[PDB]
Amino acid sequence: MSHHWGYGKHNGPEHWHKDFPIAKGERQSPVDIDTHTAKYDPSLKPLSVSYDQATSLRILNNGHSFKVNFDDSQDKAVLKGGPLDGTYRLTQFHFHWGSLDGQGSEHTVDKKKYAAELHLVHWNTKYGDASKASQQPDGLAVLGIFLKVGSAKPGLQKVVDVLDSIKTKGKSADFTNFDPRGLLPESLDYWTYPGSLTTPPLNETVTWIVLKEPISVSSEQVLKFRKLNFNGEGEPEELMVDNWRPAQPLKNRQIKASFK
Ligand SMILES: NS(=O)(=O)c1ccc(CN(Cc2cccc(OCC(=O)O)c2)S(=O)(=O)c2cccnc2)cc1
Ligand SMILES: NS(=O)(=O)c1ccc(CN(Cc2cccc(OCC(=O)O)c2)S(=O)(=O)c2cccnc2)cc1
Ligand SMILES: [Zn+2]
Repeated sequence: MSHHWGYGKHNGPEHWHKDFPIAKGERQSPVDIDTHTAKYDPSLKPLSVSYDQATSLRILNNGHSFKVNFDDSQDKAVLKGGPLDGTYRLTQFHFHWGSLDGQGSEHTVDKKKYAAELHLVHWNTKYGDASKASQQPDGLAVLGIFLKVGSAKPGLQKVVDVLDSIKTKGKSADFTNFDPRGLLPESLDYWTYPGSLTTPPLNETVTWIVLKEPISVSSEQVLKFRKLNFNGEGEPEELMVDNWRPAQPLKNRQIKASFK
């Protein structure tokens, strides 16, 4: 009720704890991934990203990011294996990005920030709906993918080309027949750890799976992200940039690697 959090000096991550006290919890995300500390875990099962029957629906500017939602009324696009027990259904993806190419990711790798980070958000079907799942310690799984600026990502272009139609907060557009497989890198090598949502309400209910291999996107593609607005239509223009939470304390957690 009456959410006024954001990313600016006056409502940004340093303020969130006053309305969402779990912001100072033991299981917060994102984190810095120390690649030297992370240990290879031979017990991790193979990771299964099964998106061939994904049904995208709409794309929306929610004033924080832009989000593509999926039909998750049946097992159509699911994530299994790796650190996960059972089946997690894809519900939405969104991005976090920066004002400059050297910042924008939420996770960091040996303190390196990437230009942006893609989050593919899934819920554990044992809890029946995403609302219930969002409140369970093993309820959600987010697949995080770094974006670096270099060559264009062809599977991103359809996203880039619709953003002019959802410039301001509250705008949505049809976004059917989008294949999220076009957003993945070649390798599914990953790091995993238990964490949280990276925006309010910051629930500590996420298994994070962060792919090691970034995707390359073009400077032109990420420039289009930076033309979005945080504000609504006929409010003063504030560019939607730097919509990322910085790294939070690791506390008593181990980051596991799927690879040697
Ligand atoms: N959840 S939280 O703990 O992080 C939290 C909750 C409330 C606030 C307070 N703000 C009041 C306000 C009142 C009317 C509209 C608002 O939003 C506008 C906008 O989106 O910019 C914000 S504020 O300091 O006036 C403000 C205005 C504009 C930009 N940053 C901050 C700060 C932090
Ligand atoms: N950056 S991140 O990847 O860590 C991330 C991912 C997802 C979210 C959104 N929440 C969780 C959620 C994930 C999917 C579906 C959900 O619907 C049920 C619900 O209302 O909880 C919930 S949420 O704040 O609970 C929410 C969702 C939709 C509308 N309003 C609230 C925030 C941050
Ligand atoms: Zn996110």
